[PDB]
Amino acid sequence: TQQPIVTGTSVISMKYDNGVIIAADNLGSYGSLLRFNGVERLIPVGDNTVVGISGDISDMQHIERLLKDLVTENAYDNPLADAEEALEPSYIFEYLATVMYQRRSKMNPLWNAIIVAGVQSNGDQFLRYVNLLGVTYSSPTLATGFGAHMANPLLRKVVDRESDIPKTTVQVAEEAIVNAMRVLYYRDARSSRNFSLAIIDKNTGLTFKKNLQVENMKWDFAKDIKGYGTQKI
Amino acid sequence: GTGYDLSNSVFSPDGRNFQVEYAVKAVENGTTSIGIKCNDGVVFAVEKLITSKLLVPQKNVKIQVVDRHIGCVYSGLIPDGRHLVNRGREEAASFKKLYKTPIPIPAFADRLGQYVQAHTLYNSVRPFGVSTIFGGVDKNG
Repeated sequence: TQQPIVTGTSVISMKYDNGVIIAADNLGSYGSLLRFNGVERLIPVGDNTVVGISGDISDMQHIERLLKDLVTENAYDNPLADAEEALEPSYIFEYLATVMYQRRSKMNPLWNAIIVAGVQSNGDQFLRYVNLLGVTYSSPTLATGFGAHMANPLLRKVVDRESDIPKTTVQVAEEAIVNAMRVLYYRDARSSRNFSLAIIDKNTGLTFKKNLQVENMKWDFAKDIKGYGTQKI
Repeated sequence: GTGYDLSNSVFSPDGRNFQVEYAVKAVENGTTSIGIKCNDGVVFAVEKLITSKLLVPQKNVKIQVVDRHIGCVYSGLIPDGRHLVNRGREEAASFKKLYKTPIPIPAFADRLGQYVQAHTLYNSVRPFGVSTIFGGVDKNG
């Protein structure tokens, strides 16, 4: 039984016709103090899987070491470690899912919400969630924390049901995800303007974009708002 | 007297450890393997006897990796060799976990050394029937 201290906020993602996209801002909050700014909360494992973590940063760092070890280990006595016997997104998830539930069951959780995104060897898109309670689920779109409330309603408009995935392109998708990242910057008091985005396309592979920024923000109307009811000037 | 070669930690009258020496016999009798330290790394090579046409080619791989920067190859009792590597793997993981930096080849050497030396201290264990050639690249060469 612990309590999160340095934290990461929302992690959002969805899947398009050829793969998946996942993003998370680069902030490391410490209460209301926006203390750290070079935090990469997107962990790529191999080149067909990206793991986005939110929640307690120290635990995230720890899940990160577990992920790197999982890779180092899979290579051992594995002549096909970079081929037929390489790490699949589904293996990586199932592993974390296990670790997460075991830790909640021991009353010493890893204070996080995780989304494993990627493309399976047979092309299939992989997107699944797991949190400090060991709870898991899937959906054409997934977000943690604040993104669950604001990002999902938006992304779901792009891919509402399964039949919508094949009709969605990377442009459409990456777009919605960037717009969502903007909305979260407007209303989440624990968010940053800078974020990282990643695309795992069954054809193009893993495209990992860093240092992005929220652009095209509407603020102009802020000038026409004076007082809180009856004031005029 | 005699029989100084029946128990694994016994010193013979001239100060030797016969069980260890016999272990070497197991080694000398094994496939040949080598290591060549070049100007910015090392190369490992090994002989793989085709006991029959039934062995799948390119399969039964001998050389092993410890972590991501260490290579191992040994001669003698193969099972003994894997057991040694398995211990090196944990030995390395333990080191990296606490010091963050992947384990220096020199440090790794002594980790393996202390382990093996330990199997010549008690008569309840057998010495390793393998000689191992291993190495890699680290912070300084």
